[PDB]
Order: sequence, then structure tokens, then C-alpha cells
Amino acid sequence: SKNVNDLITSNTTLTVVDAIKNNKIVPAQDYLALKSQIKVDDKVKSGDYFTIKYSDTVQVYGLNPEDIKNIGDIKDPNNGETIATAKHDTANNLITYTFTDYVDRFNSVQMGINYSIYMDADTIPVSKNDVEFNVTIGNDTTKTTANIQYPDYVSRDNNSIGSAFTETVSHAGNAEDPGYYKQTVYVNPSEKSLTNAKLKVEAYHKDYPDNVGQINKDVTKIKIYQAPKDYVLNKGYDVNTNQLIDVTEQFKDKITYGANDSVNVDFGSINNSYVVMVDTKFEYTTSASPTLVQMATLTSDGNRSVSTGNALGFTNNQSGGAAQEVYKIGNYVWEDTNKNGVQDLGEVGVKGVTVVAYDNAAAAEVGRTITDDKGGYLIPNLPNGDYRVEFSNLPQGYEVTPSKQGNNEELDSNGVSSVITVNGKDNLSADLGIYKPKYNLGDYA
Ligand SMILES: [Ca+2]
Ligand SMILES: [Ca+2]
Ligand SMILES: [Ca+2]
Ligand SMILES: [Ca+2]
Repeated sequence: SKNVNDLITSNTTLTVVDAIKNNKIVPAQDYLALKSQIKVDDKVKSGDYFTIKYSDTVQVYGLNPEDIKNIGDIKDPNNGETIATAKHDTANNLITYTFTDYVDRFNSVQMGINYSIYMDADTIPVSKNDVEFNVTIGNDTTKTTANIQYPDYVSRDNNSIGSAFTETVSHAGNAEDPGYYKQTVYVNPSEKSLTNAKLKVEAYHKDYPDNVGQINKDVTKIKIYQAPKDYVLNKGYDVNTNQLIDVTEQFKDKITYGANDSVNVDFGSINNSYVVMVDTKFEYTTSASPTLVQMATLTSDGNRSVSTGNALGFTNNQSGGAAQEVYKIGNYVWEDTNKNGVQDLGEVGVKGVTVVAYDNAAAAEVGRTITDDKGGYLIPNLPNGDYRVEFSNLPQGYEVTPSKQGNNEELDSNGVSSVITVNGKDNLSADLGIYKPKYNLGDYA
């Protein structure tokens, strides 16, 4: 219920990554690596939240807005538990993290983040040195800067053009909805006077026979905007359409679909620049290395034609999909001071206990480990199935607490040997509670 930004501290780095290694920083190709270790005050409790905010020059997804899912819940790599659940509000350049009861059940809470974030060209219309990018974790801001250098538009004689994909959502291997993509074309950014100007956009290139792009009247939608004289177009293709005039309806009879995945827009005589947004559906593919290529060409009287285009590769994540799915079990050996067989707030883990997992039906040992400082353990890479977890090497003088108390199998003790079931998720309920009886030395009289 409370903002605890003031109760977290962090050690953070933000570094631009020249992904293509071409010694130029460009929002469409490059990104930012955010890394942080966050410490949370013990006063923090379940339902409290902290924020991560980021400057106007930063966004948390690139071409695929669905990629926002890559920045999610913060989890403990040592015991599998979720520490805080994440919720995005990109309109407010905000990520909010709400703590789970993890922070009630453990002290000395720490979290790590390792994110790839992106440059937002919205406020970077032109090439500019020392553009600042920053991120604010709780109340602590981290900054870095880069020199942004965009490519020139392409021109031949008085013809000029530029283009970029602005959005791509590929669902390769899916036949019913293969996904969609958008390309924006700048026509006549030089603002020359042209006559009989025509734009041709085509998902065709002789060097890329295997091409998932697709342009036809069935699947393609086109919007056209006119920019006023001297208007400075955004070089990152991040277009503020509210500032332009939507003239799509004046082109209704000027748009012609043609052969081999082409569409033609007849501009006639122009002297303004125009922004053409082409939205279309991917073709279905079984390729595993899908390639998209889409070219744009402007012709006009008395000038040589000029062509540009964009290509992108995709990674067919379905085909193969890393040998099915595996999950982890395990998670907690605690000192059950209560002796109630129930994990209570205030009780803590026991280090150095050996844990072994065997496949109940199959055969035997599928994993083994030892509890850490916090009593936590994990056994990774388990398929669905029934497992016998066995605890051993209890510390001298310790006794096993009553098994399966209460009606909550997540908060009880399993006993040194039990069977748990993995099915589509981690099973972290294989826990053991132990206690130390007072020393009972020698005889009594
Ligand atoms: Ca680069
Ligand atoms: Ca207890
Ligand atoms: Ca249990
Ligand atoms: Ca557990």
C-alpha cells in the first residue's frame, strides 16, 4: 500500500551497446544494457511497491512491443521464489514492482536486474551529440550519454526517400496468425517540386527468394500524411502524426496493388514531404530463419528513380523450442522452533542439508543439492512427473518436526522422504522442518 522508494538502495550501471559494432549509435540498431543490484530495507512489507522510471529518450521494447514481457517479475535465483511482481505503464515511462510476502518471510532482501532496454527516438529528431539516457531505480538516477548519428536519406537527382520498419510482431510457425509488421516511408524529404511522382513499395528482392513480407489488397493497409513546408521529419521514423495532416482519403483512388507483392501510390505533382505508413501481415513460414525484405522506390519526371528498403531476420522460436520444458522443485529446510510443523514468520532456514530427488516410477537419482545460508535449495531441469525427495545429513542434535501439519502443503514439512508432483510449473513445496531438542546428557538423578 506504500511507496518504499526511500527504503531501497542499489548499485547500477547503464551502458549503450553498439550491437552492430559499426562505431555509430543509432536507435534502430543499438540498445542499452541496464544492470542493478537492489537492496531492500527490512521495514519493507508485502504489498509495498517501488518504481523504476526512465527518461523520455528510453523505452523498454524495440520493434516488437510484445517484448515488454521480457521485463517481468523479480525472482530469487537461489530458491525460485518471486520477490516482486512487475507492472508496466509505458505511457508514464514507469515500471512498478509490488513485493510479495517474500519480504515478510525473509530479512536482508536483495534483488538483481539485468535488462536490455532501448532508445526512444521521439525526442531525438536529428543527429545530436551527448544525448542523455537515464533510469531511476527507486529514487536513485543513473545516466549515460551517446552521440546519435542517423544515416542520410537516399537521393538521386531531385528524388529523395527514406524508410524503416517501425513495428514487427512475427509469430513464425503459426499458420492462423503469422503476425504483422509496419514500415514507414518518407517521400520527398528534400521538399523538391516533383511532377508525376510515384511511390512503389514491394515485398520483393531478387536476392531474397525466401521472404516473409507480403503486400496485397487483402492484407495491406496504407495511411498517408502530408508534412508542412520546412517541417523537420524525425530521423528515427518516430512520427508525431498529430503534427501532420492525414490525407489518406485524398489517395483512395491513387493506390494500386500490383504483381509480385507491390503497391503503387500516385502522388502526381508535389512539393511537400509525405509520410506513408504501410501496415501488412507476415506470410506463414516454416523457415526457422525467416527473413523480411521490403523495398520502396520513388520515380518522377526528369529524375532517375531512387530506391531504398529494409531487411530484418527473425528467429523461429517454435521449431525445436529447446528440448521441451523443464521445471524446478524444492526450496526450504527451516528450524521449526514452534514444533508445529508449520513455516511461521520469524523462523529461518538451515544451511548444509543435503537434498536428493529420484523419479518415483522411472528409476532413481535425477538431482541433488545442499541447502544454502537461508535454508533454500533448488533442483533444476525436471520434466512433469512424480518425484521422491529425500533429505539427509541433518546437523548434529537436530530432530525432524511433525509432518504434513495444517491443510497447506506449501507451509508444512514433508518429512525426510515424500513424493511431490511437477506439472507445468515449479513445485517449491518440498520443504523440511527440523528442531533442536535441549541437550539431554548423561543420566538423570
Ligand atoms: Ca551501431
Ligand atoms: Ca513453526
Ligand atoms: Ca509440503
Ligand atoms: Ca517452499
